[PDB]
Amino acid sequence: QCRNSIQGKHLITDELGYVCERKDLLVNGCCNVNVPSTKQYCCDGCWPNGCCSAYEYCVSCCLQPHFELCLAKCRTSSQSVQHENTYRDPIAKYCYG
Amino acid sequence: PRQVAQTLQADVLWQMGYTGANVRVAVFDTGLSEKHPHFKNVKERTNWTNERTLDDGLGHGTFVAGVIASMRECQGFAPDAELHIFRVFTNNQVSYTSWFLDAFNYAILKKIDVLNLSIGGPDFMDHPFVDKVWELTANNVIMVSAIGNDGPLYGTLNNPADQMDVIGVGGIDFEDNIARFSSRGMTTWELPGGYGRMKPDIVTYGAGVRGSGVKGGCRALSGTSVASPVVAGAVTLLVSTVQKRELVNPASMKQALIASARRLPGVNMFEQGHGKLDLLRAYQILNSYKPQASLSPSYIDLTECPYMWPYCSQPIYYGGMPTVVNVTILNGMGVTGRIVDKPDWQPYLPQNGDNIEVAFSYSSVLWPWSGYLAISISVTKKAASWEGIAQGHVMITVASPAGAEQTSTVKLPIKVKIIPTPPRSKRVLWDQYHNLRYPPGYFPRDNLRMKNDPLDWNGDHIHTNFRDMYQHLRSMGYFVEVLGAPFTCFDASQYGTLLMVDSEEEYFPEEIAKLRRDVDNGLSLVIFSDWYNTSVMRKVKFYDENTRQWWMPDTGGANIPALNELLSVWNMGFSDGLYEGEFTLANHDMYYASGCSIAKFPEDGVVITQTFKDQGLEVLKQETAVVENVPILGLYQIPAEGGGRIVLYGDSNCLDDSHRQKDCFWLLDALLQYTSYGVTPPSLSHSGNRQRPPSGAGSVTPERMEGNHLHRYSKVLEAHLGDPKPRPLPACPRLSWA
Ligand SMILES: *[C@@H]1O[C@H](CO)[C@@H](O[C@@H]2O[C@H](CO)[C@@H](O[C@@H]3O[C@H](CO)[C@@H](O)[C@H](O)[C@@H]3O)[C@H](O)[C@H]2NC(C)=O)[C@H](O)[C@H]1NC(C)=O
Ligand SMILES: [Ca+2]
Repeated sequence: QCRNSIQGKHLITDELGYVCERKDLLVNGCCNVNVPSTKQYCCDGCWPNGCCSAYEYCVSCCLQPHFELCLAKCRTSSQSVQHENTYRDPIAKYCYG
Repeated sequence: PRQVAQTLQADVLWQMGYTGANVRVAVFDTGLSEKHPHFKNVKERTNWTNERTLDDGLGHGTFVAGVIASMRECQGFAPDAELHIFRVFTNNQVSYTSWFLDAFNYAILKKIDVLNLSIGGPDFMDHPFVDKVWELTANNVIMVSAIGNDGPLYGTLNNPADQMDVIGVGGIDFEDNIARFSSRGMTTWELPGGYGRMKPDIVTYGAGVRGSGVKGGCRALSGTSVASPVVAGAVTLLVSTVQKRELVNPASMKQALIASARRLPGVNMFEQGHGKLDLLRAYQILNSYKPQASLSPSYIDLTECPYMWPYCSQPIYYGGMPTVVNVTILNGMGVTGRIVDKPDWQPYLPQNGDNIEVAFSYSSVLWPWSGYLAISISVTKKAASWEGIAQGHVMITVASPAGAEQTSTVKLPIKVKIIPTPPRSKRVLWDQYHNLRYPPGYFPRDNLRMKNDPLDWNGDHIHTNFRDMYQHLRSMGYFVEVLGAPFTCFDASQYGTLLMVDSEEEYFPEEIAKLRRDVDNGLSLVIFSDWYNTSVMRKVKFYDENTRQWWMPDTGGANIPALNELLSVWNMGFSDGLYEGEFTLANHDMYYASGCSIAKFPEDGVVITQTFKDQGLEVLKQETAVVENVPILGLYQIPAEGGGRIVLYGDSNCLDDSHRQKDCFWLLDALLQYTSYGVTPPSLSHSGNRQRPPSGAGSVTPERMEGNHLHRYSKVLEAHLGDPKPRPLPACPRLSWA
């Protein structure tokens, strides 16, 4: 069984690191490795400052060689906003560093 | 004395050994006392405010926790519930969204099953907060939230109770009547282009409910902040009752509450939802429940009501704007779903069900645990003269992961009423496109005296804060359709009048040209303006604590410079002076809340003017001054043959419902009569308050305040920040009927 990022609207990241669309999610919670679209530890969309446009890619980059830690640190938090109601980087609102 | 838990037959479930055991409940409130004797299973209290105390100085968090899980002297639904206390408000009910983000992260970390949020907010564009709430529900958190205590005004829903993934809880009294404070109306995220969803989800007891006191005993409180904990405790007890816990997800729980709810007679679905919480029937439904998809509303009956107001307040004809029903899809098979195919609209030939064409828009992925299905229903060309009930059913196959897809095929009955198209006059196009409002930007109150509510935030839709006005129009025969697109995107030959009220938006040059052509062709304009003044705007700047920022108005009460840009093609204009006071018109009382005047009007206008108070001087230098002959209203028929009409009025509060003092529904009826039939209204053309229409000569024209930021929230102007210019005219929306 795999601990998958339950949140994902489109993507899913398992404790291993695979990022897979929602159509390629297995029964045991693991991602479909066989499909080419499932690349693990994919930092796609992650800017050099440590912010990513997707929460699941934020988790996968954060899992680069901790799953709950990466899940929590990639959620938009207090430090992710300015004036309490606007992101300091909307296009990269999910940051792992 | 009353026992809320006992009244809902929570005892009948306590006899079964189900008492909220092994169910985690989080309370997002002002905190709890360390050793309150009314609770046996308070696991942790956390403070997310800047005040160094977990305790409850106001007594609100204590009351909420008691209603949910009290055991002594006034029992809660789930005495064995695991209480989690989140002190995210201060003693004054002040909470920062960043504190909410941290607290919600904590809640997801602790894997709470039920989360009560008794105090929400009007700011649904607080994107970090809404993203956090979606993240929360997606993680299997049944979020019960109060819809707000801003009723009985429509458009007063509070975030996050207005989200598809959150159980919105309204308030009834112990007599099963919707509480006056309880928020109502559709969601307003989807304006102007779209239509709002159905809220609240359910309504429970929220007036006089006894709950734990700060130190002990019990006390009675009121508010949807009271109804919400009742539903949260009932949901906690229900979760404890169910045998297979995997079947318990936000969607399945919401569906059990939706199906088991007892419909309140005489209450529309946007006040009550599906009905009042029924705990025993909910237990039975959860007992028999199997993973499935369902629809809120589960049927589309534009006839059966008052439950289906506003959908029964008018029938649908040919040439009408598509009737959009935003149906919330509750998918209990998985957090992510998928509509398998273009939903199959199967009409009923035997009973004339082919007179309706149903277009479908919907989520590409149904998430989190739910989604939307906007059904756009339109009559056909043949039925343009066919009265009757068109009946069909829309078959939606929602599929969810497992290997085989979890196919749930759901019937959505669609029983709509159809009539032949009304004449031009009966059809009124309410301008929603050019409305700008809070949450996004600071658009000040249309009445400067109302210090309590310094924002225009109730949607300004005919079903939200103009609900009384829309109901009045419906009772007057007018069919009120909504323009959610620029002027270029509506057949002006359909409507006799276009009603633009408290318009804060700019105008495309193409929009202005198209509107001028429409007016020459026969389209009419009723522009209920509102106050504008650079100096008053500067003095009315306020400190927003939610953002800890000094907000200046992005425009005044109405975007008078933009309205003047639109009106210059007809030589008309608006002033910048603030005026206010009681007055009368044709033996009817009135109240000029906070409006401007008509700086420029052509000579042939049937104008009316009266004396008011120079509220601008009051705002600036706190002095007093009565102004003689301030033009507030103006009528003008375009000289071009077959031309339109233009009515200018300076304040929008006499139609709004927010904090009404007087009523001008009579005057709006008269003005719609003028703009749709030509017959002059004697109330203004034979009035003794007529005068020479102004000229605007020598009077400095109002200008956009230097450094304004309206372009940041404008669908028309680009966020250029330097000499902002209108965007290119957008393409008109289109639908592929299925
Ligand atoms: C029914 O209610 C739902 C929930 O409020 C409405 O959903 C919203 O619909 C708009 C469509 O304009 C979505 O816009 C988004 O735009 C971005 C732009 O890049 C696009 O990438 C997204 O895929 C999406 O299309 C918006 O996200 C969506 N919100 C949610 C929470 O799903 C819906 O419009 C209503 N139905 C109507 C008005 O017919
Ligand atoms: Ca407005």
